[PDB]
Amino acid sequence: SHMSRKIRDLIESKRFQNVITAIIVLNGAVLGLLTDTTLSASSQNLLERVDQLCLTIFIVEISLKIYAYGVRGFFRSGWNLFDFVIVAIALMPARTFRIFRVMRLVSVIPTMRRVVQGMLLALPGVGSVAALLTVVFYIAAVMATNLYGATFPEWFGDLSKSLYTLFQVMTLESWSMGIVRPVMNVHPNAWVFFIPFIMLTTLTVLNLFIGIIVDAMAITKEQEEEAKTGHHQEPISQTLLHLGDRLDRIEKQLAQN
Amino acid sequence: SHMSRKIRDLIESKRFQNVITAIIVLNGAVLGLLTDTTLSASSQNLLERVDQLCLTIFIVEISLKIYAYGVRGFFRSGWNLFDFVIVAIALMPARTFRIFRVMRLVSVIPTMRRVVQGMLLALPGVGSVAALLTVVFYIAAVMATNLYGATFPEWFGDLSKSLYTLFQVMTLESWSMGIVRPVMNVHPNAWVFFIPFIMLTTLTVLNLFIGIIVDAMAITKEQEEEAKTGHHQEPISQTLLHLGDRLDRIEKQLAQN
Amino acid sequence: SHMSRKIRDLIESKRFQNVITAIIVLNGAVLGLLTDTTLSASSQNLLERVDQLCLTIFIVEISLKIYAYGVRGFFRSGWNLFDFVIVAIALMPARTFRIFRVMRLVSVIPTMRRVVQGMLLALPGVGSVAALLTVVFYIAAVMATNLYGATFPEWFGDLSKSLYTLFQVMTLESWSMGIVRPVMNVHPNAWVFFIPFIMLTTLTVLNLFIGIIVDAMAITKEQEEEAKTGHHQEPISQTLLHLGDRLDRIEKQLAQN
Amino acid sequence: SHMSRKIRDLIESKRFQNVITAIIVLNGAVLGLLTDTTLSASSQNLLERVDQLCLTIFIVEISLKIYAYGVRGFFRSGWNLFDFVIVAIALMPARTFRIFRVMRLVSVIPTMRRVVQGMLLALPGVGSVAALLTVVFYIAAVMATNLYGATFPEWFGDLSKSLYTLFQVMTLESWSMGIVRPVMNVHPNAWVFFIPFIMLTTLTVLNLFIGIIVDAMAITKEQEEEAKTGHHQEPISQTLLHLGDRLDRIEKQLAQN
Ligand SMILES: C=C(C)[C@H]1CCC(C)C[C@@H]1c1c(O)cc(CCCCC)cc1O
Ligand SMILES: C=C(C)[C@H]1CCC(C)C[C@@H]1c1c(O)cc(CCCCC)cc1O
Ligand SMILES: C=C(C)[C@H]1CCC(C)C[C@@H]1c1c(O)cc(CCCCC)cc1O
Ligand SMILES: C=C(C)[C@H]1CCC(C)C[C@@H]1c1c(O)cc(CCCCC)cc1O
Ligand code: NA
Ligand code: NA
Ligand code: NA
Repeated sequence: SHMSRKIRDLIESKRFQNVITAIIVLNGAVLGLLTDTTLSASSQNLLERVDQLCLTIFIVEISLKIYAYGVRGFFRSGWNLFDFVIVAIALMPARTFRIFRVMRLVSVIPTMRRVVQGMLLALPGVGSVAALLTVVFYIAAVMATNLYGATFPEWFGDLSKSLYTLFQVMTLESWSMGIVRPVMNVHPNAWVFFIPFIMLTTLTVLNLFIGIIVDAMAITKEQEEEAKTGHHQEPISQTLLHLGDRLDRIEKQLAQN
Repeated sequence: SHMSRKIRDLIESKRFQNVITAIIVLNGAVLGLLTDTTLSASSQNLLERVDQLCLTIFIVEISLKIYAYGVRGFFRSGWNLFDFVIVAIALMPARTFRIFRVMRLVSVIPTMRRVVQGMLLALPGVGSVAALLTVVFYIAAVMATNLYGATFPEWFGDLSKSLYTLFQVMTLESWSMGIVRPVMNVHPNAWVFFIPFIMLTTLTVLNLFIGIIVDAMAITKEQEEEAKTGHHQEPISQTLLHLGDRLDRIEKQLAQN
Repeated sequence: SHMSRKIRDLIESKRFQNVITAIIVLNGAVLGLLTDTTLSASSQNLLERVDQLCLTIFIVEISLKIYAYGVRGFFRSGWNLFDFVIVAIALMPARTFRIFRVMRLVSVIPTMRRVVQGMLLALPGVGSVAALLTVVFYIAAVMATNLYGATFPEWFGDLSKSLYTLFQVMTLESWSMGIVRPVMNVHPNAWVFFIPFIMLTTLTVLNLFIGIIVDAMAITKEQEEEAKTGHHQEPISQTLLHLGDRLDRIEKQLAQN
Repeated sequence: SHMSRKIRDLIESKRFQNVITAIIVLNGAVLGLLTDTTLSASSQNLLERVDQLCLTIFIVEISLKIYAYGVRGFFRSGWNLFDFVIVAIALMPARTFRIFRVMRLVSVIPTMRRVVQGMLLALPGVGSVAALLTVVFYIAAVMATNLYGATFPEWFGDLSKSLYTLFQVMTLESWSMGIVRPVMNVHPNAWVFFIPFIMLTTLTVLNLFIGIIVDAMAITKEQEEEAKTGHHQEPISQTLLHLGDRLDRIEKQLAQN
């Protein structure tokens, strides 16, 4: 099929990506201008028409891809499905957050798409650290609700309220002037609860963050190498393994020969 | 003993771990529901019955382990002793924090158990940094108590009070608007005390945290490798040492042969 | 040209750099003294005369460089152009920030100039992470303006106002006591907006910062090596590549010979 | 001299260090107890007598060292001079901070002494980053004093006041609710000043901190190795250099032989 192959090659061109990137930027600029509550009716109609035009250009773009690659081939990519959901949601009249269309900058620009991929692929490796943090938060929230809920109902009156103020305490935001000094006026030993909670959760959150950053950076760096040269660099352990194999080949020809 | 070996293999199965994991989750969910002060008497009785059931299932689980492995073999593991303490404490009627039973998720799930092990084994390596921080805190607290205790008794009136507000100052929480600008109204040179205290303690705490995270991550990564393949990767220094040994063997067969 | 070569060698001397460094420090000290609103008219005239003298010394210094290196040779350096802009701006009477002349300490001291160079050369490598953060900020600001602008106009009444309070929220500054608890009094589910915003942006900002620091440190370390020894250290991958080439040369002389 | 050699070996024993460590701890405990303003006269006299005893034990300890090693040999160590200054300052009656005697725990315990040594030896390597931060702070303080000093004299009325509130702003402490939103009520564009100041200084401070931590950890790790085994591990570049030398020796015996 020469027509399908001319469309797929048009889609894959740098100028097609640049034109779609320009329409995403324009659509996001009119949605940002539409937040201004002082616009005239004519200005609002005008900007809403550019939003309706921007959306239809994405509809033509997506339909072109579903014909050039096929339904099976298009929906086999997570980024094509993501783009399809964003544009198909707009054809649902009864949602209300059109600005999420600017996320398509991530899916459309490959260098930005590799940053997200690296962050997503790094998440499984830190799953046990995230589960440990989740476990500490849950136990702390139950303890805080039972200990301080009757005396401090706005902050600890229920599990949800305790989870919220423990997240604020973990971020160090007014943890002492705002929360723990007011609580110690009633419960003088409360520092025994909150100070170890802060020590354990700030250490665990920083471990979770560093674990993601280190892995994500190395994954994205490997993905960038593959996109440019077709392959990525081999690990230092594999480089030293191939040297050992070459050393054993030389050793074999020294005892025999 | 075929009975003991059938029980130990039942205990070590993935489905036994999955059922115990489900009971820990259920027990934690009813303890969290029991924080709600608006429940009916019947709902409270109902949830308290699920807690009593969850506890007895853990009693059967632990007793099965003490019979399949033996008293010496069971108590030779730090994680078995930890599980035993958590369940045996519940049989002590006169404590009040049943939610600590959710910590058994760490001991029961091996990937979570290796995160904790890595963090614990990393603590000795940062002991001198933690002692240095402790020494700075103690000296600062004595200085702050003597300098500001009479003028600012709520924050520095005693050693305990000074330790608490120096921990708040180290976390940067309202250190200036809340503490040091009010103190400089009376003691204009107080910034000479508090600014170097913040510089030294935030640097030392970050060193302590990074030291733990780096070591803990590498230890847990080695422990994960041993659990899957039976062995961990050798250090790069040991890889280069074995190459030098192979180089000397080739060198020996070049001068002689 | 012996005169041009004697001037260029005078300019390149350590004592010329030390004298210019002293004049930048003196100029910055008089500009700092000139901030004091309690000075006498004579003291102000005196300090303003030292500023006019300091500026003319820089004019002689720059003119000497433009004659010893030539217009093409001088303006071929980004640091010479930067120095020229700083001193030429002062000859524009109608701007108002003479203290920017102290930035010349960075351009004049080579070790400080290499720290900046390392930070600047690290920026392209983190461009996709910075663009991702920018995209999240923009989407969040539009969402916050539409959701909270009518109820909270001081913080979210317009796009600019929302960008500002989201930057404050990302820095964790009074995010809960100051912004999100007041907003949840009207919109109880606002935590669904702000807590994921904080999680995503603090992770992304830390990734952006670490990415810059790691690259900048390695670039500056390579630039320092080149300035002292004429060359920098080769990467470990290139060291292992040259060993493989030497291994293949030994392998060639083992099968043939 | 058998007497001098028996004293030096007594001084260098683990039990002498343990006894001096116990006296430093005891001295610090009585100085902390002496902060309590509710003690009786007899309790104060009692604790002050233990402080006078603790000091004299350090005087005997230091005098023993000056006789066993000699004046030249003792004062040739930075840690011996540091210990001498701390104890000799106490014999100066006219200062007031005896708690600084607890710093001797760092000088007396070798593992703690190596943490400090690693941090001190790391400082020269980050000197250009610290100078860059200092330069940004100075320029910002002059700009802030001239821009906001007349309208906001408590925070920016003078250079010293501006340096203080810029350090608070850099630590993110109430930077917006406390400082920049009150300043933007008068100067609406002030965010153009403060937001880039925060971006640049938090990045630079984190670079300064990471640079210290990374170097200090590696230096202390090398110093610990030398103290235990007499030598430290060689760098990976030097390990690969010795392999290249062995490769050239094998290459020499392949073409000739
Ligand atoms: C100074 C503070 C508050 C920081 C920096 C130091 C440490 C060790 C950790 C702190 C931290 C938090 O406490 C919370 C969050 C948000 C985490 C959202 C996902 C769970 C990020 C974060 O870096
Ligand atoms: C921005 C802040 C406050 C952070 C991030 C930057 C640095 C350098 C250090 C700061 C910090 C603290 O000051 C205190 C704690 C709790 C330590 C509990 C165990 C001793 C964690 C923490 O990361
Ligand atoms: C405890 C806080 C606030 C810190 C430390 C922990 C994390 C993960 C991130 C936080 C952070 C911010 O949220 C914002 C800025 C300024 C960024 C300006 C350029 C975009 C620096 C910064 O380190
Ligand atoms: C969340 C905050 C405030 C932290 C963590 C994130 C960053 C990037 C930097 C911040 C920071 C400061 O702004 C100031 C200090 C004290 C420095 C004293 C010596 C100059 C330590 C510090 O870690
Ligand atoms: Na903070
Ligand atoms: Na705060
Ligand atoms: Na605050």
